[PDB]
Amino acid sequence: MEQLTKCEVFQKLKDLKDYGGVSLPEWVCVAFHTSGYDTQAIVQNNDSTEYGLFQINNKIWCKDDQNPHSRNICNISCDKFLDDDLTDDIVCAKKILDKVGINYWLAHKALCSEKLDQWLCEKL
Ligand SMILES: [Ca+2]
Repeated sequence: MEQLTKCEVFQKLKDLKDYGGVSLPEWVCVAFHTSGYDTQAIVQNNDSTEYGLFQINNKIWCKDDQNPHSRNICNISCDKFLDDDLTDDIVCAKKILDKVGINYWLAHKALCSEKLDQWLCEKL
């Protein structure tokens, strides 16, 4: 499935550090919580399909073959969230945080806004 390690994720999400006030360790927690670090995760939801590490949906954020009617706010093909380069994923994730907040990923922010030191890559 191509799952990354916590340390790889910590290095790859660098550009999200403190964005919107969300610390890097919290972003790593969000990633593990939503996809378990699987960059190729695709999940069928109630009214949409979610793609990649950040599980971005094809109803509002990206466009895929299933829903050509996507508002495509991130202006990108969803399959672009299934590869190993997290750069476009991150650009779209910032747009999601900006528009709908951390609740896109967390039922409750407390899930990842606590005991943050466990999300820091020790070998860094
Ligand atoms: Ca990508």
